[PDB]
Amino acid sequence: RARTEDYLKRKIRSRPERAELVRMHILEET
Amino acid sequence: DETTALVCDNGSGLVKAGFAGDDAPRAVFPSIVGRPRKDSYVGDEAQSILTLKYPIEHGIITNWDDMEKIWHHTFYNELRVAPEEHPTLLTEAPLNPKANREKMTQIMFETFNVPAMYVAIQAVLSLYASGRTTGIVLDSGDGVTHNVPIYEGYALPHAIMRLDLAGRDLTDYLMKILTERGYSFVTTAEREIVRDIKEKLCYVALDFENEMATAASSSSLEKSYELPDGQVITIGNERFRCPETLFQPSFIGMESAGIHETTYNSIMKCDIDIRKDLYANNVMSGGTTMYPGIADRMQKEITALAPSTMKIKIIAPPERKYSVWIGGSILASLSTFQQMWITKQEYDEAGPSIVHRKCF
Ligand SMILES: Nc1ncnc2c1ncn2[C@@H]1O[C@H](COP(=O)(O)OP(=O)(O)OP(=O)(O)O)[C@@H](O)[C@H]1O
Ligand SMILES: C/C1=C/C(=O)O[C@@H]2C[C@@H](CC[C@H](C)/C=C\CC1)O[C@@](O)([C@@H]1CSC(=O)N1)C2
Ligand SMILES: [Mg+2]
Repeated sequence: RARTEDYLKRKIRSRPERAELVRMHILEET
Repeated sequence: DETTALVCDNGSGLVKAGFAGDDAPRAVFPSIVGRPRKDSYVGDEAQSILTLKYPIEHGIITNWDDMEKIWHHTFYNELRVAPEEHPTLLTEAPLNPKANREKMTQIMFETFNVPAMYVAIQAVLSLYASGRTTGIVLDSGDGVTHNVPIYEGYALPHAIMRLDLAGRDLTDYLMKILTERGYSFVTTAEREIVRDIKEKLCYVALDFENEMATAASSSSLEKSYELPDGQVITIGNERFRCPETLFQPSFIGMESAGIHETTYNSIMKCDIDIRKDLYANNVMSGGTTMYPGIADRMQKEITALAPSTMKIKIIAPPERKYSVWIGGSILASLSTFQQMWITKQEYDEAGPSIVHRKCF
Protein backbone atom coordinates (compact mmCIF):
# COMPACT_ATOMS: atom_id res chain seq x y z
CA ARG A 1 0.00 0.00 0.00
CA ALA A 2 1.18 3.57 -0.56
CA ARG A 3 2.81 5.29 2.44
CA THR A 4 0.45 8.31 1.86
CA GLU A 5 -2.72 9.09 -0.08
CA ASP A 6 -1.47 12.70 -0.44
CA TYR A 7 -0.06 12.35 -3.97
CA LEU A 8 -3.00 10.24 -5.07
CA LYS A 9 -5.43 13.04 -4.00
CA ARG A 10 -3.33 15.62 -5.80
CA LYS A 11 -3.21 13.50 -8.91
CA ILE A 12 -6.97 12.95 -8.95
CA ARG A 13 -7.58 16.66 -8.35
CA SER A 14 -5.42 17.55 -11.39
CA ARG A 15 -6.48 14.62 -13.60
CA PRO A 16 -6.54 15.49 -17.30
CA GLU A 17 -9.76 15.43 -19.20
CA ARG A 18 -10.25 12.46 -21.52
CA ALA A 19 -10.25 14.82 -24.51
CA GLU A 20 -6.72 15.84 -23.65
CA LEU A 21 -5.45 12.30 -23.70
CA VAL A 22 -7.12 11.91 -27.10
CA ARG A 23 -5.50 15.11 -28.39
CA MET A 24 -2.18 13.75 -27.16
CA HIS A 25 -2.72 10.46 -28.81
CA ILE A 26 -2.62 8.57 -25.58
CA LEU A 27 -6.20 7.50 -26.02
CA GLU A 28 -7.98 6.73 -29.29
CA GLU A 29 -10.99 8.85 -30.25
CA THR A 30 -14.18 7.03 -29.23
CA ASP B 1 -20.20 1.53 10.45
CA GLU B 2 -23.81 2.25 10.07
CA THR B 3 -23.41 4.46 7.03
CA THR B 4 -19.75 3.83 5.98
CA ALA B 5 -19.38 3.45 2.22
CA LEU B 6 -19.19 -0.19 1.11
CA VAL B 7 -16.67 -1.62 -1.29
CA CYS B 8 -17.43 -4.84 -3.19
CA ASP B 9 -14.96 -6.41 -5.60
CA ASN B 10 -16.83 -9.11 -7.43
CA GLY B 11 -14.40 -11.70 -8.74
CA SER B 12 -14.87 -14.83 -10.86
CA GLY B 13 -13.86 -16.87 -7.84
CA LEU B 14 -14.14 -14.71 -4.69
CA VAL B 15 -16.24 -11.81 -3.59
CA LYS B 16 -14.21 -9.35 -1.52
CA ALA B 17 -16.49 -7.03 0.39
CA GLY B 18 -16.17 -4.57 3.25
CA PHE B 19 -16.16 -0.99 4.42
CA ALA B 20 -14.31 1.96 3.00
CA GLY B 21 -11.43 2.99 5.18
CA ASP B 22 -10.73 -0.55 6.43
CA ASP B 23 -7.32 -2.00 5.57
CA ALA B 24 -8.80 -5.35 4.37
CA PRO B 25 -12.14 -6.79 3.21
CA ARG B 26 -14.34 -7.82 6.16
CA ALA B 27 -15.90 -10.63 4.06
CA VAL B 28 -14.26 -12.86 1.44
CA PHE B 29 -16.43 -15.67 0.17
CA PRO B 30 -16.89 -17.78 -2.90
CA SER B 31 -18.75 -16.34 -5.84
CA ILE B 32 -21.02 -19.36 -6.30
CA VAL B 33 -24.65 -20.39 -6.10
CA GLY B 34 -25.15 -24.09 -5.21
CA ARG B 35 -28.25 -26.19 -5.96
CA PRO B 36 -29.18 -29.80 -5.04
CA ARG B 37 -27.57 -32.08 -7.67
CA LYS B 38 -33.22 -24.90 0.17
CA ASP B 39 -33.79 -24.18 -3.32
CA SER B 40 -30.31 -22.55 -3.52
CA TYR B 41 -27.35 -21.88 -1.43
CA VAL B 42 -25.08 -18.84 -1.89
CA GLY B 43 -21.43 -18.27 -1.08
CA ASP B 44 -20.11 -20.17 1.83
CA GLU B 45 -23.57 -21.76 2.29
CA ALA B 46 -22.87 -23.62 -0.77
CA GLN B 47 -19.31 -24.47 0.13
CA SER B 48 -20.29 -26.21 3.25
CA ILE B 49 -24.58 -32.66 -2.55
CA LEU B 50 -24.71 -29.45 -4.59
CA THR B 51 -23.81 -28.47 -8.13
CA LEU B 52 -22.08 -25.10 -8.26
CA LYS B 53 -22.58 -22.22 -10.64
CA TYR B 54 -20.23 -19.22 -10.84
CA PRO B 55 -22.25 -16.19 -12.01
CA ILE B 56 -19.07 -14.38 -13.08
CA GLU B 57 -16.95 -16.00 -15.77
CA HIS B 58 -13.58 -14.53 -16.69
CA GLY B 59 -14.49 -11.39 -14.75
CA ILE B 60 -17.72 -10.67 -16.68
CA ILE B 61 -21.15 -11.14 -15.10
CA THR B 62 -22.95 -13.82 -17.19
CA ASN B 63 -25.73 -14.99 -14.86
CA TRP B 64 -27.69 -11.96 -13.60
CA ASP B 65 -30.20 -13.80 -11.43
CA ASP B 66 -27.47 -15.58 -9.54
CA MET B 67 -25.43 -12.33 -9.46
CA GLU B 68 -28.38 -10.68 -7.76
CA LYS B 69 -28.34 -13.59 -5.27
CA ILE B 70 -24.66 -12.93 -4.73
CA TRP B 71 -25.22 -9.22 -4.07
CA HIS B 72 -28.10 -10.00 -1.74
CA HIS B 73 -25.98 -12.41 0.13
CA THR B 74 -23.15 -9.88 0.35
CA PHE B 75 -25.41 -7.23 1.89
CA TYR B 76 -27.69 -9.36 4.13
CA ASN B 77 -25.61 -12.35 5.09
CA GLU B 78 -21.99 -11.38 4.89
CA LEU B 79 -21.74 -7.66 5.67
CA ARG B 80 -25.22 -7.56 7.33
CA VAL B 81 -26.08 -4.01 6.32
CA ALA B 82 -29.16 -2.21 5.14
CA PRO B 83 -28.06 -1.22 1.65
CA GLU B 84 -30.07 2.02 1.84
CA GLU B 85 -27.70 3.29 4.40
CA HIS B 86 -24.48 2.94 2.37
CA PRO B 87 -22.94 4.46 -0.75
CA THR B 88 -21.64 1.39 -2.57
CA LEU B 89 -18.49 1.13 -4.74
CA LEU B 90 -18.47 -1.88 -7.08
CA THR B 91 -15.66 -3.06 -9.33
CA GLU B 92 -15.64 -4.35 -12.93
CA ALA B 93 -13.33 -5.99 -15.39
CA PRO B 94 -11.47 -3.99 -17.99
CA LEU B 95 -13.52 -3.96 -21.26
CA ASN B 96 -16.78 -4.68 -19.40
CA PRO B 97 -19.64 -4.18 -21.94
CA LYS B 98 -21.63 -0.95 -21.53
CA ALA B 99 -24.91 -2.90 -21.10
CA ASN B 100 -23.36 -4.74 -18.15
CA ARG B 101 -22.31 -1.51 -16.46
CA GLU B 102 -25.85 -0.19 -16.89
CA LYS B 103 -27.45 -3.34 -15.53
CA MET B 104 -25.25 -3.30 -12.43
CA THR B 105 -26.24 0.35 -11.89
CA GLN B 106 -29.92 -0.36 -12.38
CA ILE B 107 -29.86 -3.31 -9.97
CA MET B 108 -28.02 -1.42 -7.29
CA PHE B 109 -30.40 1.58 -7.35
CA GLU B 110 -33.70 -0.15 -8.15
CA THR B 111 -33.35 -3.54 -6.46
CA PHE B 112 -31.09 -2.74 -3.49
CA ASN B 113 -32.08 0.91 -3.05
CA VAL B 114 -28.53 2.14 -2.47
CA PRO B 115 -28.32 5.94 -1.88
CA ALA B 116 -25.26 6.32 -4.16
CA MET B 117 -22.93 4.08 -6.10
CA TYR B 118 -19.90 3.94 -8.35
CA VAL B 119 -18.24 1.36 -10.58
CA ALA B 120 -14.46 1.32 -10.97
CA ILE B 121 -12.16 -0.82 -13.08
CA GLN B 122 -10.41 -3.43 -10.95
CA ALA B 123 -6.89 -2.81 -12.30
CA VAL B 124 -7.27 0.98 -11.83
CA LEU B 125 -8.07 0.42 -8.16
CA SER B 126 -5.01 -1.79 -7.69
CA LEU B 127 -2.89 0.94 -9.25
CA TYR B 128 -4.39 3.51 -6.87
CA ALA B 129 -3.69 1.19 -3.91
CA SER B 130 0.02 1.62 -4.76
CA GLY B 131 -0.31 5.39 -4.76
CA ARG B 132 -0.09 5.78 -8.49
CA THR B 133 -2.32 6.97 -11.22
CA THR B 134 -0.14 5.82 -14.11
CA GLY B 135 1.37 2.44 -14.66
CA ILE B 136 0.65 -0.98 -16.12
CA VAL B 137 -1.16 -3.53 -14.00
CA LEU B 138 -0.93 -7.32 -14.33
CA ASP B 139 -4.17 -8.38 -12.66
CA SER B 140 -4.56 -12.17 -12.40
CA GLY B 141 -7.26 -13.78 -10.37
CA ASP B 142 -9.23 -17.03 -10.60
CA GLY B 143 -10.91 -16.63 -13.96
CA VAL B 144 -9.00 -14.06 -16.00
CA THR B 145 -5.69 -12.28 -16.38
CA HIS B 146 -5.26 -8.80 -17.86
CA ASN B 147 -2.44 -6.46 -18.67
CA VAL B 148 -3.96 -2.98 -18.21
CA PRO B 149 -1.94 0.13 -19.04
CA ILE B 150 -3.39 3.15 -17.31
CA TYR B 151 -2.55 6.81 -17.84
CA GLU B 152 -3.77 9.27 -15.19
CA GLY B 153 -6.54 6.84 -14.21
CA TYR B 154 -7.65 6.10 -17.76
CA ALA B 155 -7.23 2.45 -18.80
CA LEU B 156 -6.08 2.51 -22.41
CA PRO B 157 -8.51 0.05 -24.01
CA HIS B 158 -6.65 -0.48 -27.30
CA ALA B 159 -3.63 -1.73 -25.35
CA ILE B 160 -5.45 -3.92 -22.81
CA MET B 161 -4.58 -7.64 -23.08
CA ARG B 162 -7.02 -10.28 -21.80
CA LEU B 163 -5.87 -13.87 -21.26
CA ASP B 164 -8.35 -16.44 -20.07
CA LEU B 165 -5.59 -18.40 -18.23
CA ALA B 166 -5.72 -17.73 -14.50
CA GLY B 167 -5.79 -19.45 -11.11
CA ARG B 168 -8.54 -22.02 -11.87
CA ASP B 169 -6.66 -23.15 -14.94
CA LEU B 170 -3.46 -23.45 -12.95
CA THR B 171 -5.26 -25.64 -10.36
CA ASP B 172 -6.65 -27.82 -13.16
CA TYR B 173 -3.19 -28.11 -14.67
CA LEU B 174 -1.67 -29.05 -11.26
CA MET B 175 -4.37 -31.80 -11.01
CA LYS B 176 -3.22 -33.12 -14.40
CA ILE B 177 0.46 -33.17 -13.64
CA LEU B 178 0.06 -34.62 -10.16
CA THR B 179 -1.25 -37.73 -12.08
CA GLU B 180 2.35 -38.34 -13.05
CA ARG B 181 3.55 -39.29 -9.65
CA GLY B 182 0.61 -41.10 -9.45
CA TYR B 183 -1.68 -38.92 -7.41
CA SER B 184 -5.18 -38.76 -8.68
CA PHE B 185 -7.31 -35.76 -7.77
CA VAL B 186 -10.62 -35.63 -9.68
CA THR B 187 -13.74 -34.43 -7.86
CA THR B 188 -14.81 -30.86 -7.05
CA ALA B 189 -13.65 -31.37 -3.49
CA GLU B 190 -10.36 -32.85 -4.62
CA ARG B 191 -9.91 -29.86 -6.93
CA GLU B 192 -10.11 -27.67 -3.78
CA ILE B 193 -7.39 -29.75 -2.19
CA VAL B 194 -5.19 -29.21 -5.23
CA ARG B 195 -5.98 -25.46 -5.13
CA ASP B 196 -4.66 -25.49 -1.61
CA ILE B 197 -1.51 -27.40 -2.58
CA LYS B 198 -0.96 -24.88 -5.41
CA GLU B 199 -1.31 -21.94 -3.04
CA LYS B 200 0.97 -23.44 -0.36
CA LEU B 201 3.71 -25.09 -2.40
CA CYS B 202 3.94 -23.65 -5.92
CA TYR B 203 6.46 -21.03 -7.00
CA VAL B 204 7.88 -19.45 -10.14
CA ALA B 205 11.42 -20.47 -11.08
CA LEU B 206 13.76 -17.65 -12.10
CA ASP B 207 15.34 -19.91 -14.73
CA PHE B 208 12.85 -22.65 -15.59
CA GLU B 209 15.10 -24.86 -17.71
CA ASN B 210 17.75 -24.74 -15.02
CA GLU B 211 15.22 -25.52 -12.32
CA MET B 212 14.07 -28.56 -14.33
CA ALA B 213 17.66 -29.73 -15.05
CA THR B 214 18.27 -29.32 -11.27
CA ALA B 215 15.19 -30.80 -9.82
CA ALA B 216 16.26 -33.86 -11.25
CA SER B 217 19.20 -33.73 -8.77
CA SER B 218 18.76 -31.90 -5.64
CA SER B 219 16.25 -31.29 -3.38
CA SER B 220 15.22 -28.92 -1.29
CA LEU B 221 12.81 -29.06 -4.08
CA GLU B 222 10.51 -31.85 -2.91
CA LYS B 223 7.87 -30.90 -0.39
CA SER B 224 5.20 -32.85 1.38
CA TYR B 225 1.62 -31.83 1.89
CA GLU B 226 -0.67 -33.35 4.45
CA LEU B 227 -4.16 -34.11 3.23
CA PRO B 228 -7.23 -33.40 5.42
CA ASP B 229 -7.43 -37.10 6.32
CA GLY B 230 -3.79 -37.32 7.43
CA GLN B 231 -2.18 -38.99 4.41
CA VAL B 232 0.69 -37.17 2.71
CA ILE B 233 1.57 -36.43 -0.89
CA THR B 234 4.97 -35.24 -2.15
CA ILE B 235 5.48 -32.81 -5.00
CA GLY B 236 8.69 -31.85 -6.77
CA ASN B 237 9.07 -30.10 -10.10
CA GLU B 238 5.26 -29.74 -10.25
CA ARG B 239 5.77 -26.93 -7.71
CA PHE B 240 7.17 -24.66 -10.40
CA ARG B 241 5.85 -26.31 -13.58
CA CYS B 242 2.33 -25.35 -12.56
CA PRO B 243 2.74 -21.53 -12.56
CA GLU B 244 5.38 -21.68 -15.35
CA THR B 245 2.21 -22.04 -17.47
CA LEU B 246 1.65 -18.26 -16.98
CA PHE B 247 4.93 -17.71 -18.91
CA GLN B 248 4.42 -20.71 -21.24
CA PRO B 249 0.72 -21.13 -21.98
CA SER B 250 1.60 -23.94 -24.39
CA PHE B 251 1.83 -26.08 -21.23
CA ILE B 252 -1.96 -26.25 -21.32
CA GLY B 253 -2.12 -26.21 -25.12
CA MET B 254 -2.85 -22.49 -25.36
CA GLU B 255 -1.35 -20.60 -28.20
CA SER B 256 -1.07 -17.34 -26.33
CA ALA B 257 2.09 -15.43 -25.48
CA GLY B 258 3.06 -15.67 -21.78
CA ILE B 259 2.38 -12.90 -19.29
CA HIS B 260 5.82 -11.29 -19.70
CA GLU B 261 5.23 -11.13 -23.51
CA THR B 262 1.73 -9.78 -23.10
CA THR B 263 2.98 -7.09 -20.66
CA TYR B 264 5.56 -6.03 -23.27
CA ASN B 265 3.06 -6.19 -26.12
CA SER B 266 0.62 -4.07 -24.11
CA ILE B 267 3.30 -1.40 -23.41
CA MET B 268 4.14 -1.44 -27.19
CA LYS B 269 0.52 -0.69 -28.08
CA CYS B 270 0.76 2.53 -26.00
CA ASP B 271 2.17 5.80 -27.21
CA ILE B 272 5.90 5.70 -27.17
CA ASP B 273 6.20 8.76 -24.93
CA ILE B 274 4.39 7.10 -22.02
CA ARG B 275 6.23 3.77 -22.16
CA LYS B 276 8.93 4.79 -19.70
CA ASP B 277 6.25 5.54 -17.12
CA LEU B 278 4.67 2.14 -17.72
CA TYR B 279 7.92 0.20 -17.31
CA ALA B 280 8.75 2.02 -14.07
CA ASN B 281 5.30 1.26 -12.64
CA ASN B 282 4.29 -2.33 -13.27
CA VAL B 283 1.92 -3.32 -10.52
CA MET B 284 0.94 -6.91 -9.87
CA SER B 285 -2.46 -7.69 -8.30
CA GLY B 286 -4.75 -10.63 -7.73
CA GLY B 287 -4.36 -14.07 -6.15
CA THR B 288 -2.57 -15.59 -9.16
CA THR B 289 0.26 -13.07 -8.75
CA MET B 290 0.95 -14.52 -5.27
CA TYR B 291 3.57 -17.10 -6.32
CA PRO B 292 6.98 -16.74 -4.73
CA GLY B 293 9.45 -15.70 -7.44
CA ILE B 294 6.90 -14.28 -9.88
CA ALA B 295 7.98 -10.64 -9.39
CA ASP B 296 11.69 -11.53 -9.90
CA ARG B 297 10.81 -13.62 -12.94
CA MET B 298 8.80 -10.79 -14.48
CA GLN B 299 11.63 -8.36 -13.75
CA LYS B 300 14.05 -10.65 -15.58
CA GLU B 301 11.76 -11.29 -18.53
CA ILE B 302 10.65 -7.68 -19.03
CA THR B 303 14.26 -6.51 -18.71
CA ALA B 304 15.20 -8.91 -21.51
CA LEU B 305 12.51 -7.50 -23.85
CA ALA B 306 12.76 -3.79 -23.00
CA PRO B 307 15.35 -1.28 -24.11
CA SER B 308 18.54 -1.97 -22.21
CA THR B 309 18.53 1.49 -20.57
CA MET B 310 14.97 1.22 -19.30
CA LYS B 311 14.24 1.48 -15.58
CA ILE B 312 11.96 -1.48 -14.82
CA LYS B 313 10.11 -1.73 -11.51
CA ILE B 314 7.68 -4.45 -10.49
CA ILE B 315 5.49 -3.43 -7.53
CA ALA B 316 4.14 -6.60 -5.90
CA PRO B 317 2.73 -5.74 -2.50
CA PRO B 318 2.32 -8.43 0.18
CA GLU B 319 -1.45 -7.69 0.27
CA ARG B 320 -1.84 -7.86 -3.51
CA LYS B 321 -4.45 -10.61 -3.31
CA TYR B 322 -6.71 -7.81 -2.04
CA SER B 323 -5.17 -4.70 -3.72
CA VAL B 324 -8.25 -4.12 -5.92
CA TRP B 325 -10.46 -4.08 -2.86
CA ILE B 326 -7.93 -1.97 -0.95
CA GLY B 327 -7.72 0.59 -3.73
CA GLY B 328 -11.52 0.81 -3.59
CA SER B 329 -11.41 1.31 0.16
CA ILE B 330 -8.86 4.05 -0.23
CA LEU B 331 -10.71 5.76 -3.11
CA ALA B 332 -14.17 5.59 -1.51
CA SER B 333 -12.66 7.09 1.69
CA LEU B 334 -11.09 10.13 0.00
CA SER B 335 -12.61 13.59 0.31
CA THR B 336 -11.83 13.95 -3.41
CA PHE B 337 -14.07 11.05 -4.36
CA GLN B 338 -17.24 12.12 -2.52
CA GLN B 339 -18.29 14.43 -5.36
CA MET B 340 -17.93 11.46 -7.73
CA TRP B 341 -20.61 9.11 -6.38
CA ILE B 342 -23.66 8.65 -8.65
CA THR B 343 -26.55 9.70 -6.40
CA LYS B 344 -30.04 8.20 -6.49
CA GLN B 345 -31.34 11.64 -7.59
CA GLU B 346 -28.90 11.57 -10.55
CA TYR B 347 -29.93 8.04 -11.43
CA ASP B 348 -33.61 9.00 -11.29
CA GLU B 349 -33.07 11.89 -13.67
CA ALA B 350 -30.73 10.17 -16.15
CA GLY B 351 -31.31 6.40 -15.88
CA PRO B 352 -28.64 3.61 -15.98
CA SER B 353 -26.63 5.26 -18.78
CA ILE B 354 -25.47 7.85 -16.22
CA VAL B 355 -22.75 5.33 -15.38
CA HIS B 356 -20.87 6.13 -18.51
CA ARG B 357 -20.71 9.69 -17.81
CA LYS B 358 -19.90 9.45 -14.18
CA CYS B 359 -17.66 6.38 -13.86
CA PHE B 360 -14.46 6.70 -15.87
N1 LIG C 1 -0.87 -17.80 -2.31
C1 LIG C 1 -1.38 -18.03 -3.58
N2 LIG C 1 -0.62 -18.55 -4.60
C2 LIG C 1 -1.13 -18.77 -5.83
N3 LIG C 1 -2.40 -18.58 -6.14
C3 LIG C 1 -3.24 -18.09 -5.21
C4 LIG C 1 -2.77 -17.78 -3.88
N4 LIG C 1 -3.81 -17.31 -3.16
C5 LIG C 1 -4.88 -17.33 -3.99
N5 LIG C 1 -4.52 -17.81 -5.23
C6 LIG C 1 -5.45 -17.98 -6.34
O1 LIG C 1 -6.05 -16.74 -6.73
C7 LIG C 1 -7.38 -17.01 -7.17
C8 LIG C 1 -8.32 -16.09 -6.41
O2 LIG C 1 -7.73 -14.78 -6.60
P1 LIG C 1 -8.68 -13.48 -6.71
O3 LIG C 1 -9.59 -13.35 -5.57
O4 LIG C 1 -7.74 -12.38 -7.08
O5 LIG C 1 -9.54 -13.87 -7.99
P2 LIG C 1 -10.95 -13.23 -8.47
O6 LIG C 1 -10.89 -11.76 -8.24
O7 LIG C 1 -12.04 -13.96 -7.78
O8 LIG C 1 -10.95 -13.58 -10.00
P3 LIG C 1 -10.93 -12.76 -11.34
O9 LIG C 1 -10.34 -11.40 -11.00
O10 LIG C 1 -10.07 -13.59 -12.21
O11 LIG C 1 -12.34 -12.63 -11.76
C9 LIG C 1 -7.60 -18.51 -6.97
O12 LIG C 1 -7.29 -19.19 -8.20
C10 LIG C 1 -6.62 -18.87 -5.90
O13 LIG C 1 -6.25 -20.26 -5.95
C1 LIG D 1 -10.86 -20.87 0.11
C2 LIG D 1 -11.49 -20.51 -1.21
C3 LIG D 1 -10.60 -20.07 -2.14
C4 LIG D 1 -10.93 -19.68 -3.51
O1 LIG D 1 -10.17 -19.02 -4.18
O2 LIG D 1 -12.15 -20.16 -4.07
C5 LIG D 1 -12.58 -19.75 -5.37
C6 LIG D 1 -14.09 -20.03 -5.43
C7 LIG D 1 -14.24 -21.55 -5.38
C8 LIG D 1 -15.70 -21.95 -5.19
C9 LIG D 1 -15.81 -23.44 -4.83
C10 LIG D 1 -15.21 -23.81 -3.46
C11 LIG D 1 -15.67 -25.27 -3.16
C12 LIG D 1 -15.64 -22.90 -2.35
C13 LIG D 1 -14.85 -22.21 -1.53
C14 LIG D 1 -13.33 -22.17 -1.51
C15 LIG D 1 -12.98 -20.67 -1.42
O3 LIG D 1 -13.67 -22.11 -6.58
C16 LIG D 1 -12.25 -21.96 -6.66
O4 LIG D 1 -11.57 -22.65 -5.60
C17 LIG D 1 -11.86 -22.45 -8.06
C18 LIG D 1 -11.97 -24.01 -8.18
S1 LIG D 1 -10.31 -24.57 -7.92
C19 LIG D 1 -9.59 -23.04 -8.24
O5 LIG D 1 -8.37 -22.83 -8.30
N1 LIG D 1 -10.51 -22.10 -8.38
C20 LIG D 1 -11.82 -20.48 -6.48
MG1 LIG E 1 -10.27 -10.07 -9.35
